[PDB]
Amino acid sequence: TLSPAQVDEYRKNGFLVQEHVFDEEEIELLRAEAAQEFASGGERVTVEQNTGIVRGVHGCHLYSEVFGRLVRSPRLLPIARQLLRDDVYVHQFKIIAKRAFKEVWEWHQDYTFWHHEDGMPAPRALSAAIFLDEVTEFNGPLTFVPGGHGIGKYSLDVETMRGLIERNGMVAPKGPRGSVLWFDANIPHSSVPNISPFDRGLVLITYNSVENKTDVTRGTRPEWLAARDFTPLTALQATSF
Amino acid sequence: TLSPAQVDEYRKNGFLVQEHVFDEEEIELLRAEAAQEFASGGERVTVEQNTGIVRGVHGCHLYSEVFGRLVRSPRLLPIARQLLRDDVYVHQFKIIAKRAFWEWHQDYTFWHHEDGMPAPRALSAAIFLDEVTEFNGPLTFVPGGHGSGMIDADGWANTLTASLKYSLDVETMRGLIERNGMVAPKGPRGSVLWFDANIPHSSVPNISPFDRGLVLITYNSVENKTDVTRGTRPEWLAARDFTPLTALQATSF
Ligand SMILES: O=C(O)CCC(=O)C(=O)O
Ligand SMILES: O=C(O)CCC(=O)C(=O)O
Ligand code: PRO
Ligand code: PRO
Ligand SMILES: [Fe+3]
Ligand SMILES: [Fe+3]
Repeated sequence: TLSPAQVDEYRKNGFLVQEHVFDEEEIELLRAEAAQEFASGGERVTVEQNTGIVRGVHGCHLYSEVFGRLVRSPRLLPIARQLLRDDVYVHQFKIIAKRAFKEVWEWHQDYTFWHHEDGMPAPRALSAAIFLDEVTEFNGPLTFVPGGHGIGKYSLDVETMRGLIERNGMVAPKGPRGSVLWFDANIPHSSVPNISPFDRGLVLITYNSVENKTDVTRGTRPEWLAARDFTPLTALQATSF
Repeated sequence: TLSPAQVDEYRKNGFLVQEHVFDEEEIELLRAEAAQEFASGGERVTVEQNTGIVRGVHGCHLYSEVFGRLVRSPRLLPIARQLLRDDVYVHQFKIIAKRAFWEWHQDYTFWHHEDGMPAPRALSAAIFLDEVTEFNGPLTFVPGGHGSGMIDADGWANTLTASLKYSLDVETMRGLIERNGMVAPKGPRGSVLWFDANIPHSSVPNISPFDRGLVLITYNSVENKTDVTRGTRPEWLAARDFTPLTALQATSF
């Protein structure tokens, strides 16, 4: 679990980075497994329009043994329970390929899209972005308005951003391969394009509160984008095998 | 004049920043004159291909007295001469609007094919009308990538596409960057970024909600004058008058 000093950097800033949570052997396992999901997700892999290039794949924690364990990991599941003062469930899971010379980019709040088109009641959620590769200034890093979480499609306009940014600034947190970037479901952020010539990968996991579940009433999206099964997640039945 | 350390740095990396060359009042005059040039520039204002968004205005030094003086500034002209080892003239002038919310290229490549520049004995001076940060689309360079070795010598729709023109492929850049890195020089308002005609570079979009301005002056060596028989563009993009630039006399007016 996070120190109280880490919990309060997260409460203050709206995001937090822990470095080298995962080692190179575990990351490489995640990279190989992401390649299998790319090669055999069907409708679950997103492709570009006028190009044949793969940008992402979703839902893998429900079709892959490895990713099912990943989301129940002691380096993830506890921190998400702690931070959300609850038991939690995965709202969505994806693997993003930030391709060299990049996609859709506008400043947003995640909560907004979930609230309307899936049915989240409150911003009682977060995301853990696992860095499969080093995040630098030049490979399109997630970029935040720190403190920002406190709202002729769901993108924040320049007039509101103008004000939000004059007060708070902007940060593009960096980090080595194997870092985790935890960020609030109501922090405003944007993806810069990758002007480096090197592809970059991410695993993005959204933990939602159980008390805070979806209302199936409103939902439009298939299970691999928005989750139907709200069973609390627990650590793997504990074993010497 | 640049110190000997600054010249060597320019020659090694292909670029150099000088901070606070122009004071605040100076920048405001340039800003206000730039806004005039955008409102009156007519066919000299350039617009994005699909969207009609205003990107720049060209050749303003031939039409505005402030800008005609600017290219002769004792803050610029002597450095241009120093670095090029010659009399110089203005090959092109633009004002760029990097709007709130691209391709790796070498400037010289375009100038050689379209304007008849016989060699990369030219440079540009980028005057920061606003702070350059990591978030407002700084010009980004491969240090040392302008060296004569660095890249081995050489489609219709591509050439008609502004953002694609004479752009380096990802395979060329992959090699360049592994070995050399990328660097995005930052600076305060009023800084000047000098960069080589042959240095590979790119500009990320501006994701800040603030517009950002830049005055870009390309100086060329007189001995490296453009071959006018190979020129295809109007004077306000590629100059054909090669009068050596001379210092402003210091006077009471
Ligand atoms: O795929 C991307 O580039 C951005 C992912 C993201 O920002 C999100 O959904 O939270
Ligand atoms: O800042 C820009 O829009 C690109 C400028 C540039 O690449 C140049 O003219 O040398
Ligand atoms: O699909 C999702 O859940 C994310 C939320 C913001 C936009 N797309
Ligand atoms: O128009 C020009 O002269 C510059 C040269 C490279 C791209 N645009
Ligand atoms: Fe997002
Ligand atoms: Fe250029």
